[PDB]
Amino acid sequence: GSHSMRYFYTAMSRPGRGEPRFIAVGYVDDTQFVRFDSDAASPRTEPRAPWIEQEGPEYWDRNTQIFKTNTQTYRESLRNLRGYYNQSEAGSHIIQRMYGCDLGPDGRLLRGHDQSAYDGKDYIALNEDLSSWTAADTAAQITQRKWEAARVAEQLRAYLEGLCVEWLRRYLENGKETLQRADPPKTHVTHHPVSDHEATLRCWALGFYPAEITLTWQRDGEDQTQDTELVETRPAGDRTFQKWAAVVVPSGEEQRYTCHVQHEGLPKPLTLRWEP
Amino acid sequence: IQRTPKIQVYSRHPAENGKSNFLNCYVSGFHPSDIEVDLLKNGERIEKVEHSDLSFSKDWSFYLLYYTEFTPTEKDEYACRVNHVTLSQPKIVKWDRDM
Amino acid sequence: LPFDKPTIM
Ligand code: NA
Ligand code: NA
Repeated sequence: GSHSMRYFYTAMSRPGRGEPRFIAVGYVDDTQFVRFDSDAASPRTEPRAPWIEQEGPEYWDRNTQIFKTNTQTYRESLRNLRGYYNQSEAGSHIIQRMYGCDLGPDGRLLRGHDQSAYDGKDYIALNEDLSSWTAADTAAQITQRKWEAARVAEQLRAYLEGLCVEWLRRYLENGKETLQRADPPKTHVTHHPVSDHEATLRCWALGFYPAEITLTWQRDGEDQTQDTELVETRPAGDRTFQKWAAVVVPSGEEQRYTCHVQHEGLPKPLTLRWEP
Repeated sequence: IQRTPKIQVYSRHPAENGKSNFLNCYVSGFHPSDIEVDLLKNGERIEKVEHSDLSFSKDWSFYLLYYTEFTPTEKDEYACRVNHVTLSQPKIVKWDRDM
Repeated sequence: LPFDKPTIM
């Protein structure tokens, strides 16, 4: 199937409480495989998936050097952006960055990404061409000029089309038993009377991987989008995910409702009903 | 501009009374990242709770999973207590094995 | 493997 690699960086200032914290996590699809936290007792890149453990000391040293350099770079960026928005030295602010590569089912580069945010708002993003930038405002335009002078987009394009795809393919091979295994959801429908006149039908999906799934309710073959309560997909803590969708139906009309499940682990989409 | 956390309390495996499981509290969709999360057993803070590493969604909102081993029973009450800058008082969300 | 060049904003 299709696979992606992403790094997620968070840099958080905390005036009067020390220097800004820098955290970086790395993912392959929905599997975290590395972490770095500048607040850790002795900051180092740590493994978070068993298939990354076979990487040698040169890998761990190289990652740690990069994240320690990022810790310093992001403290400078936080100072700079505070300046660009004429903000006071009193408030806490956050820079976030997410970047990485997407592969298609053939393992070829689909597209690259490199996006940054300030206080949870888009700030600057590398365009899909991997050559130009989209700056959100006049402050982000200042970062854009700096990045144009340092040839940043050219450096990112080289990385995204090169090392990013190369290392992602390596991880996919080393972790092929899990990363290239789709676990289909275990599905069932529960019934909960809410009154004499109505009952809740809840369609469950458990134990699936990756997190991407579609759970919908239909009444007489038509989608009940506005009347469906859909919870956010949530992690089980064992690599898999869970989700449910619920509809409040009139008593005696339960068999007019069907739950539809689509997942990569499913050859064909599933159709479920309440089984009394 | 801040975003309040969504909270879900649930078990890793289907709940069976007297069988060891994991109690989860998933907090997501919040901004900024500082958050206080406690798992409660009959209104009392569970001391040994672990959590995932800070990460975020495509819309930049943060998410975290807090979890601990628990053995559910018919009489014990479990919950998650969350505080964030967006909340005037901590939010308590009870564990419902049907949710 | 992460990107290795600094990106001061
Ligand atoms: Na720190
Ligand atoms: Na609060």
